[PDB]
Amino acid sequence: TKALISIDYTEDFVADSGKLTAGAPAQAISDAISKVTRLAFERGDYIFFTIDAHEENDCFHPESKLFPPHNLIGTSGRNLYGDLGIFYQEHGSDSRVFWMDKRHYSAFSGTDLDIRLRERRVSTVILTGVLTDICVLHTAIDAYNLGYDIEIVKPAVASIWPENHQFALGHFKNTLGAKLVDENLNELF
Amino acid sequence: TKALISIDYTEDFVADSGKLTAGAPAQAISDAISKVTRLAFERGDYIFFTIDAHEDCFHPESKLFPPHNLIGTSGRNLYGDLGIFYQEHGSDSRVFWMDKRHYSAFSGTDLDIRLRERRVSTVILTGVLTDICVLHTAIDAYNLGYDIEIVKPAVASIWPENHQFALGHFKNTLGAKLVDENLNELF
Amino acid sequence: TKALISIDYTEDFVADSGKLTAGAPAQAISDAISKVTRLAFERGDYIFFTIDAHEDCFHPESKLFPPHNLIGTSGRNLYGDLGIFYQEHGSDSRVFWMDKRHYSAFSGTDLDIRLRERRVSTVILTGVLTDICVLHTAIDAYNLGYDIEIVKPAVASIWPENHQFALGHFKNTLGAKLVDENLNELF
Amino acid sequence: TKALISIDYTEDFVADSGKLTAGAPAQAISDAISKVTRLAFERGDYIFFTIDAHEFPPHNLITSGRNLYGDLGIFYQEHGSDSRVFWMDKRHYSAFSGTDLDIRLRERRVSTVILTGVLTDICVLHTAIDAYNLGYDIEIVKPAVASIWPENHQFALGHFKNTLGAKLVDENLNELF
Ligand SMILES: [Zn+2]
Ligand SMILES: [Zn+2]
Ligand SMILES: [Zn+2]
Ligand SMILES: [Zn+2]
Repeated sequence: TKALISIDYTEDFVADSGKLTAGAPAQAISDAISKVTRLAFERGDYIFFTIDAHEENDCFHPESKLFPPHNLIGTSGRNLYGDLGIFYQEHGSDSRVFWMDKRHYSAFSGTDLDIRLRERRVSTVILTGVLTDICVLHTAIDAYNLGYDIEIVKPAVASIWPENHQFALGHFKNTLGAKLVDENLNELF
Repeated sequence: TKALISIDYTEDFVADSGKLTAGAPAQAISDAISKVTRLAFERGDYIFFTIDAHEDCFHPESKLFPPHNLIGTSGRNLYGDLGIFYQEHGSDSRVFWMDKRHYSAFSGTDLDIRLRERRVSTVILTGVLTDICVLHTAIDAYNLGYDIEIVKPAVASIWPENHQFALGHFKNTLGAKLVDENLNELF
Repeated sequence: TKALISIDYTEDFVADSGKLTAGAPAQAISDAISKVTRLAFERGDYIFFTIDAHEDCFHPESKLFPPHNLIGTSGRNLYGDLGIFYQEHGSDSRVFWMDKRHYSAFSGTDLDIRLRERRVSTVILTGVLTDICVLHTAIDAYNLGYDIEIVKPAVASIWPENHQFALGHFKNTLGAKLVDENLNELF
Repeated sequence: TKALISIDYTEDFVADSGKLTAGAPAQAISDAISKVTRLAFERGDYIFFTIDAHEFPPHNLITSGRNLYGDLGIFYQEHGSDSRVFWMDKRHYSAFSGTDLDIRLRERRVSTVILTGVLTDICVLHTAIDAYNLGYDIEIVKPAVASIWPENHQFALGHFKNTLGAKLVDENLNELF
């Protein structure tokens, strides 16, 4: 079957007061991302929450010299934003729903995502979350190299910069040969 | 720099009433494994506890082995003075706890990433079982280009003949260095 | 449809005048290995010849083994009817030749990618040596989530003790299916 | 030490008459790409030519579309057989995917890769992202990378610097500010 990957939709990346917030454009996808996730779950798909995980003063982390402290373990910054957070409280204990700490941008890097997907004979990944040109993009490239078919939920990905969101969407379609879908998981043309 | 990998030295694998215990041969290495780990830590080495983690019906081990090392259960606790060591130094930045689901410590973990961050060129392997989790970890380290040290008195298997195969494989095929509890090369 | 992996069955590993010969036990599987390969090809399976290739100061085997399987030599040619099979059907789209530098057929190759392109879920392993290149390949396949079949009469080791450790490992640890030269499960 | 990666700078990618041609902007980096590659080689760096191999319209078939463009082809004629110079066939955009690039770099204990070639937002980007995930320091030779569209070239350069923490350098391997 299929797997939906929910990438970094947390307080720190989304909320107005978030430590490394993408701001309004990330907040704007809240309805669509929660909708498509509940739909995927209802359709029997596996759901993988792949969430940035930082410790305070990790001098070996490549991001430590680029970005201010964010998504710290045990803080409110790692909480899922909007109805997605309600969904996790309701269905997080379900065997088809996973929470996965990550340290790189890509959901595959240093995680057991690929292993879990192959156990389940998953051939298609559906990507949602933030940021379109960073974590979503890295995850998409890693999925491409690992031979997965790729679906991108257009109204359920967001970037801080609209120009970067556009580059990423074009890259998904023209380079990765991915399928762009809406919040109802129907193909867009 | 160097990293010591502590593989699956839990109650469920070592203790008498353990759900998938290796028994006496595993218990026999308790003194040596805690000594070598405390020494590695004192030498400024990074310490990685890589521990079997179970919940799931898609696991390959479900059709082979009985339930063991379940998340949250006391079966996942570290055996002997090694458990005491983790209580003391677990909070230190050089010591890590790492859940794994395959035999190899590298498979589906961020072990390689963490080692590369620290520019580690040599891994020091300890734990159980010599011919399973230790062997799988050693082969993955070999393919990832790490130099390998095996602490002979701090690895154990259920079957002595399998322990012997594994030791010979490490030396002759992987070009690993066999060392003692004092981290001195064995000849 | 499945994939058969043919590991290192060359002159230098097998032939009496080979640079690193396994001797009689490797020569003994010559009939079974070419029969099972032809059977796999006939039923539509993909065939992957994964062959050791030496040219290099930074190679890990340089300090452990004498020069063998050198590029452009007769030593890299497939032994027996297996060499005849590649002469006949090497140009077929389902038959592949890939050079490897580690023991495992997966390490630094595009084997996983090629298998995933074809939606292969099961690999069938043949060749030499059972406790080295075959074992490393099997462990990599296991970690990559493949079902594994081992053709018992078409794998060989230098020592019978090592051959038996490896077979046991495949069956008891990896959950692999042991099959005969007709690709039927052995009991 | 360091390794320079030379990505897909062939006739099909660069030349006027080649398939899937990038045209003028790709031709424009010819002087810089050969200059920086020679400098890296003279410094003792390892040189990896990672070249797409085929068997999008048909391009880079295993044919004349795989010869290295310009003075870089002359460099390879002079030093291609040196133990520090490699020719690597690839089937994905990334130079790491399905190759032994990571293995060869680890054997030599390389900590830093220097990326050159085409296209900045495709093969170069995919290679850089893989290098990041494999824990390498990254250098991008700005005047020795190119793409078809300037906006794509600028996105990729911004991504390297701001997201991956790459060092942007010039043709003399000096950091740019
Ligand atoms: Zn972060
Ligand atoms: Zn287990
Ligand atoms: Zn060899
Ligand atoms: Zn191409």
